[PDB]
Amino acid sequence: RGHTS
Amino acid sequence: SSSKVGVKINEWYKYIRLFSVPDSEILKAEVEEEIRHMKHDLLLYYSLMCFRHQLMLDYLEPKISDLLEKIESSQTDLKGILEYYFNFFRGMYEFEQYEYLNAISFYKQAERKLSLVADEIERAEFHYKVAEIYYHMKQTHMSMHHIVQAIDSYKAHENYTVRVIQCSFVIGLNYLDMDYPEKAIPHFKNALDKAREIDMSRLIGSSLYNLGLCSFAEEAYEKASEYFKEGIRVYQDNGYEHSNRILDILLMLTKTTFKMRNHSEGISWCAHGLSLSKNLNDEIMAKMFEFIHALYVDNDNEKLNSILNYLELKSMLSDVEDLASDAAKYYNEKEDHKVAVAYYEKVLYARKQIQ
Repeated sequence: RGHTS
Repeated sequence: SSSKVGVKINEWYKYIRLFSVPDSEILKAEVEEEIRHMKHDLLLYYSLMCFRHQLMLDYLEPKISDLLEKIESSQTDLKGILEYYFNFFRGMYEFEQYEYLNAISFYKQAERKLSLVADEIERAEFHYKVAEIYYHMKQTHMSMHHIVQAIDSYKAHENYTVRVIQCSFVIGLNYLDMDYPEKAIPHFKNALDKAREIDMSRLIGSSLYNLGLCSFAEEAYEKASEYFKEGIRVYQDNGYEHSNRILDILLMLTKTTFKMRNHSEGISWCAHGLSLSKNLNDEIMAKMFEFIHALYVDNDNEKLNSILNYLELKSMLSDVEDLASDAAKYYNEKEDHKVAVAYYEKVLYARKQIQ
């Protein structure tokens, strides 16, 4: 997954 | 003066959502001085805020279980918006512990009492955290439904730049999950520019990482490795050497260097990530570096399926699909179409499970 911070 | 302190807890929450640390510490000290000479479940509200405050601190600079003990102690006969804060904050914590089933259960219980929430900003917080866990679960349509509500409320207000940058992350990442990288680059770039405005190193590195995911989707592997290298630099040059999310960047660089047929650098990068993952005690990210090693080094397929099953029992079917995509493509390029068939079938299984 990507960074949804 | 129980209402006076509950009002100050409300202000404490407001400064927490604004990412204003000095104000949050001021109001934590003010409230704590009131708790000593005070007449309720206000002590839970105070504890709930001490919990939320801790989540903000951990996010800004990387125990908590003692605060969970005071939260989980004597939660008999909950009602009102205190029950909402309870389920919402416990869901945020469960999300931070890779507990997706529990975090979704708590988020849905917080959703039932959402009409009790009057502040549009607080509802924007709920909508953003729900869209976040829905993107991680690749419920793309549901995540988009919540993220547009949240970002509209945030953008209507001022000084919520941090939360708006995270909303840009979620929006672009859902476009990327729909095979629209050129639609995701504008949002990630916009968030990057605003990330260097407030000089938020963590957000800058995360913007570099998401943009590198865009170059990875377009098979511009060099530009992806450039984003991944600079994101690793930004993370490990600004006090984020031991933040778990840096593994997501190292891991992508490990795929990218491996896809560029640079076997030696990929060997070193997979080693860097496996070691740091064991150091930060993250079994999830560790087994995901184990997949890339067992696939791109010694072609250990039983290990690949063991990891894929492990990742499924954690309800992380998204990462299951990504890894089976890596293996099916790699074995297809090596003319090993039998095992490439098997892993393409697992991509199909994961996609159906996500529905």
